[PDB]
Amino acid sequence: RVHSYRGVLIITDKLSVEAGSRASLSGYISDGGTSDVFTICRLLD
Amino acid sequence: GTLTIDGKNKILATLTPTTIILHNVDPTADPTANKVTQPVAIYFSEPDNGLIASEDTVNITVPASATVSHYSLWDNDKCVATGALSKPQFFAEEGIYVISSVSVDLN
Repeated sequence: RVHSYRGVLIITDKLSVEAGSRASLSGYISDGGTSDVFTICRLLD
Repeated sequence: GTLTIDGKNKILATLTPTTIILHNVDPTADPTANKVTQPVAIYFSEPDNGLIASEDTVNITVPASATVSHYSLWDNDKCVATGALSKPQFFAEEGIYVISSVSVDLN
């Protein structure tokens, strides 16, 4: 005899994922800041 | 400006995908379009060095005459990841597609 058969086709894979990252920061040496009220001043003791 | 290893380890513990679905088109568009297979459960291990790996192999049943070219991970359904398979495959008949292991990285 000569016979044949069939089987299910099987495949394999490696899927993987990656993201990465970042960071940020901004500033400066302050002076005076900000104030709503801003007027000439006299300071007694 | 970069996250420390501790930050990455803390961060990864929240991503808890539990199902995987295949597509014949890139799911970078609406992730629920072009779905080709039913979801299959998948587990992941603890984060070490900012990387998590799948615990065990997963078998996915590709319906007969279907094609697979991409994939996507889902959670509580939100799709958290997407990607393209190593090769578009034409399952002329019903078969099995094997995912040996997949990992997620922050590096």
